[PDB]
Amino acid sequence: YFKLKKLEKEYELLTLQEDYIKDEQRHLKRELKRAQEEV
Amino acid sequence: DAFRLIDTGALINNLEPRQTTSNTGLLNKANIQALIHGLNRHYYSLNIDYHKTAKETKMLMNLHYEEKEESNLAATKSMVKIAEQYSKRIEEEKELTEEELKTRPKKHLSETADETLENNIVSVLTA
Amino acid sequence: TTAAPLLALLRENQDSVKTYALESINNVVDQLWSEISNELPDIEALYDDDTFSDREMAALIASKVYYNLGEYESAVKYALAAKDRFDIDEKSQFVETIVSKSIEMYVQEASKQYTKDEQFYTKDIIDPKLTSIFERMIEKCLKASELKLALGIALEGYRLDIIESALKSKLDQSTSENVKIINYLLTLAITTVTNSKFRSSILRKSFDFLMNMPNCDYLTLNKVVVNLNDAGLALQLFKKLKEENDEGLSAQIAFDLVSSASQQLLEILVTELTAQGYDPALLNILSGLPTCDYYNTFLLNNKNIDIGLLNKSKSSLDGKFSLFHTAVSVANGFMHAGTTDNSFIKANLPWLGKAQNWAKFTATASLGVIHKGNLLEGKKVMAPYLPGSRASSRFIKGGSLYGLGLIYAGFGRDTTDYLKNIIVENSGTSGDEDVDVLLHGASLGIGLAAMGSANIEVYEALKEVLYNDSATSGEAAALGMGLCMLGTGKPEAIHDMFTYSQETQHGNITRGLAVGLALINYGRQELADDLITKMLASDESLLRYGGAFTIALAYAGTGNNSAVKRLLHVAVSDSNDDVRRAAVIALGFVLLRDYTTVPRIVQLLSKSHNAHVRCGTAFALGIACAGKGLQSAIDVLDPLTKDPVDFVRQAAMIALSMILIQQTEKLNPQVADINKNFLSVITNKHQEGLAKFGACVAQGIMNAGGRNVTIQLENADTGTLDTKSVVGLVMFSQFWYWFPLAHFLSLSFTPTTVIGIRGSDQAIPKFQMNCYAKEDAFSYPRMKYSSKPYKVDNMTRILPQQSRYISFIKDDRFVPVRKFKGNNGVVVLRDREPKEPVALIETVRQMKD
Repeated sequence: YFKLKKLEKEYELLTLQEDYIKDEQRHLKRELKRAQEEV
Repeated sequence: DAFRLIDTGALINNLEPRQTTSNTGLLNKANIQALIHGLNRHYYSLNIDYHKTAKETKMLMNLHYEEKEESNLAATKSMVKIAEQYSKRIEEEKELTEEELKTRPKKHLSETADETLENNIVSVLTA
Repeated sequence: TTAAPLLALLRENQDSVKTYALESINNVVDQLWSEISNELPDIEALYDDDTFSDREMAALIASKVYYNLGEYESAVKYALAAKDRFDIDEKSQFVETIVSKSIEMYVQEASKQYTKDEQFYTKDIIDPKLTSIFERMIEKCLKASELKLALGIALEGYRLDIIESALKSKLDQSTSENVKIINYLLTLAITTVTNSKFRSSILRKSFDFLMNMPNCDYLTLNKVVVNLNDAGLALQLFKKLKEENDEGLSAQIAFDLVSSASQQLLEILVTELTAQGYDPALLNILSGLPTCDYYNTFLLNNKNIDIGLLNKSKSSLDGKFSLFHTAVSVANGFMHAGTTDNSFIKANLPWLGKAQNWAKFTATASLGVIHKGNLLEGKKVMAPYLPGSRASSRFIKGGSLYGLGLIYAGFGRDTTDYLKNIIVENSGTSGDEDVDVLLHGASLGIGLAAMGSANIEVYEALKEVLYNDSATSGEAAALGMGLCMLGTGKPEAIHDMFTYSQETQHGNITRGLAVGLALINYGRQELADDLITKMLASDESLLRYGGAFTIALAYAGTGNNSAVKRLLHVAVSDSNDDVRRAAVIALGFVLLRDYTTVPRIVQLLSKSHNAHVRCGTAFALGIACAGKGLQSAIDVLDPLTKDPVDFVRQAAMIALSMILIQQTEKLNPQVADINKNFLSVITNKHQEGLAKFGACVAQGIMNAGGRNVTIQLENADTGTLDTKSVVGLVMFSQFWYWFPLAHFLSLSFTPTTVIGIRGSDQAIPKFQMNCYAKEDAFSYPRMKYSSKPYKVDNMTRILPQQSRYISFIKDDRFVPVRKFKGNNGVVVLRDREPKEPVALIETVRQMKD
């Protein structure tokens, strides 16, 4: 029972890293506009 | 960059004014960088900060139904030119295709497809 | 083979025909369920017929329509009308699913209805068909002699009837196994149960289970009391132990509740137990007065560090271009913490002359960390620095009051009336340069002395200071009210500090109120969402900055998946480099539950852009994993060390220093190259100024307290977090607004050693202890695997890895009680037949009185 609930928390840890990258990839395009135009 | 005189009162002979030292370093160019704490009288490094309120945020947002008329105004000129606009896009993609076949490039071909996408979906929005 | 012949006989009216047609479907199922879906509405129509008595067998097959179709939502609903026709022990493919599917339906109807009432399982709110099946699986697990599956399924169902009946019936007496089962459900309630209301009910029931048996583990008895934070069950433990008082019984729980209990919990045990009688020798121990005196001798004679380490680093830079003078006073306090060694200040006289009044602020306050643990000499040694004596500047008095609250923190109730009355007298009359500096230090003194203790007069005394619109005296006045709101606090101050923050045009006052909001909610978890939303909705960069600290403190320890998503959205939204940095620092406090998954999140943010954010990701490994350390976390901090950015290397040497505390060869081979880099930055003069701050701090962290203490936010005893340790580290990772926030790190110092105390003489005996800590396996540095045993007396340095195998010898006539729990802390022993004293360790108490 203890090891069964450990797998449920691992699915949330994979979701935290998955939802952040999907949001980061769209924000990287905003930093590219501040980069190539400024330099 | 800014430079401030010294009214003291926090300094007198030797003290440590200007709380919250953070952000960037000295930088600048040459002369005033060599001496900072040695001679603080007429020169020393500073930082620049800007404070805006809630009303000042939308003040610069006015760049983007007045502008709606200009959206359909550009569509009027392209309405008669819809045959001439796509004529130059298709003939350009044909010439870029032969250059890719004779390479045996994709950068110049992708730039033409991007302008075609903006001339299609936006033209559909007129209906 | 089609289902048409068997299903066509139900269109007529007969008693025998309707029986034979239904029973034939139960025999052949997997073949005929294809055509039953078309006849499904005709079969379910017979359930409402009162003259049809086969509905028990009909509902069993009707549930198999969606069960064979692949939809389990409707399969469990129609299977509840079978009554006795529903098999249990058959253990077939249909039984192992619908029963398990009913468990999921039992949980969905539980947590949603648990908010309204917890008794729904008794009443008709929940379908009794699901409850009856839920109880049959409980008795099935009892026959298998497994308490994990029987008691674990009731935790997610929110039912107190099975947990109390099943766990108590299995108690036998011996009791060592029953306590472990109780310890499991307390840890299982952290993972499975996401609600704090259900935990409060388990903590109360698990307490009375061990109170009926005379032999029980006393560490678990306090485990349910500290997490509940209630005085009802706390006083009940001392009632049974009144006549049961023993050397290693009543005195064993006194030292464990010093840092476990809050400020309000310690004041109740002293006042309430006074009327019923109490041991006069055990009085000051509950408050913690003598507790700090036990380690004054331990950190003195056992200190192997050399004083010349700070002299060589300080002599490198002096006079013109004065920076380290603020940082040297910080590094001086760590190494001399608890040893009461002032010789460094009296060593080089020109260092006091070159130190300015602003440098004397951290120089006079450095005595609070050095003399921390001695409450008698706190005001005696600092008397010339304390107010009332003529000095050369007001910063000397203001700098002394800041360090005055370090030693007296939590005990400042005696000095509270003295400090806050000066602020009231200086509130109406102000504007002078000497008045604002005097109150600026007084606000820092009243805050740290009253830190942790809720006081109404302290909150009201600092309210009128903000109305005068003074940023010098208003900045310290905002942080003083937040230190008293730790833990629960007053919810009325949430809306007051939030409203007055937007009406103030001062930057330091608005920032102080935003940071104070995070200190109001401590351990609230989802209960702090009301303040989190209001702070993130505002456009102020200061209010949005403190929003990440609220998530860090409330979700500290046990976290939640929804709290991490909020910290990740703020870093990608706000353009402030400081607010984005506070988001990655707050990720360390939510991961305190498991230190293994910490580097997995940090490694993704180490290679990203925004070097200001990369500076905060370095402390992410200096918060959670700093108490233990990992080899995988070292590679994450490698690119931050080679980063040419100045302030990134500042955060790298600090994080690498806390991980390498008490590390030597044959343990972490990388400690040699990293420790030499701390002195290389000081030696190299080509480095910039911003990169040399972390060099003098890192050398004082590893040597802090003579390597007799470590930096840890908590330890495992009752399964709780320290109030002053978690809040103190939030500032330790922040150098931007005010650099020497590391003075708050002194409250988080946890000495690591095993000190036995014999209750006969109320002193520390001397005897050997069999352990695996021999230097051939684990040792300590000087200026995994275990084979051979080891023996050493008390009052010796014991690493946190060495404290797990410590065992007391029973041939010396010393009866252990706590034995080894796998961590540090005082273990009070017992005595069987007292005759004559064996040995005694002479402490510094004999040299004074």
